[PDB]
Amino acid sequence: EVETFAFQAEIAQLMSLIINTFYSNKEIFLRELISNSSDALDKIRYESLTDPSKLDSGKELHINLIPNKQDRTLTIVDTGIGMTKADLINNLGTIAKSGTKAFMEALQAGADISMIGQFGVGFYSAYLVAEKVTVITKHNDDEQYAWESSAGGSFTVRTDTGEPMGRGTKVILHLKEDQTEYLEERRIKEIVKKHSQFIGYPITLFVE
Ligand SMILES: CCCCn1c(Cc2ccc3c(c2)OCO3)nc2c(N)nc(F)nc21
Repeated sequence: EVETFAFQAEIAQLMSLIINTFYSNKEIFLRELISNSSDALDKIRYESLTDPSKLDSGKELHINLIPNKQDRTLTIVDTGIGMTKADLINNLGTIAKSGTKAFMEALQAGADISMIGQFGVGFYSAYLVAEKVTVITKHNDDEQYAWESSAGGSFTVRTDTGEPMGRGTKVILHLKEDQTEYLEERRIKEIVKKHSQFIGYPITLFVE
């Protein structure tokens, strides 16, 4: 059974802004998702220093980027702390609300979209290149869950009966028809070299 939630109005407004505004530098969506993955891996690495059983769901700390041109998808896979249902439904919405006012306020005054990360809300950049995102995530104290959003001001959560994932988050970007460049290898590599070269954890770019 699928549950359907409305986004806070502010969120739904920022998703509309990112989907409507004309801005060509779409490629920063990647370094936002990787930086998010980086923060998540850093959390589980810290938590584990005082409670070693934390990495029973998996010791390896890495990011994968996985492009599939048959599915039209780019997947940003991490083995970080993951996300609870509470996070999905309630708390990321709660954290983001302040983030969105600030960003929005900075944008007249002439800051830009590439600066979204500075405000705690770069997840939403995905919607620069993805017509839907699906997020698969598993945190230790909790089940694995599938959140999905085509914007539209609603998002779903379900329990995921899919391939169990141990601990972490998969960001499945279902790309817009004209965004397929983000499935080439030479594309993904340049962007990672440019904006993500110093991430303290291995990033393996899969080929097809
Ligand atoms: C806002 C920072 C925390 C949430 N978060 C984010 C940003 C984010 C914000 C809002 C989101 C979302 C993801 O999926 C659904 O809605 N990425 C994460 C990740 N890879 N791993 C963990 F452990 N947490 C993540």
